[PDB]
Amino acid sequence: VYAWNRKRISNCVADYSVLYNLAPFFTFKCYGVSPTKLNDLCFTNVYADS
Amino acid sequence: ALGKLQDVVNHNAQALNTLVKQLSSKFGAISSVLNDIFSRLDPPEAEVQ
Amino acid sequence: PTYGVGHQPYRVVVLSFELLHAPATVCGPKKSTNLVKNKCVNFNFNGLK
Repeated sequence: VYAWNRKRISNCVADYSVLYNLAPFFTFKCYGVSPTKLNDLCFTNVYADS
Repeated sequence: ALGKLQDVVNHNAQALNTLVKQLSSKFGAISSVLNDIFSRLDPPEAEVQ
Repeated sequence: PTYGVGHQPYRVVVLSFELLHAPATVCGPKKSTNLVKNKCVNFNFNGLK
């Protein structure tokens, strides 16, 4: 928890749909964007903190 | 000398350009572009925006 | 494994996005089409529809 792993995910094709079968997702809340409609918006640089 | 007519040409312009400047105001929303609101947020919460 | 669901471990990933005036490099799996000009079409660029 105090050393959460942060990774920069750049130059990729973010397919969030595959995130629903490789890992069963519970309550999914997105702030600023909607839970769906994430495959038609291209961000600049995303960061994954696990 | 020909000012009373020019004013009619001027104010009308100020009636249009300002009416264009009102399209850049957010009026308390998150942005002034409806496409950016429809793409990011879902309709259930985009209605109020 | 015998405790309640309130004390069970949960893996949590936070995907933080960035929308700056720069060439975007991460989007979804949408196949890009050809550019047909001089015709009224629906443009669906990176962040502009």
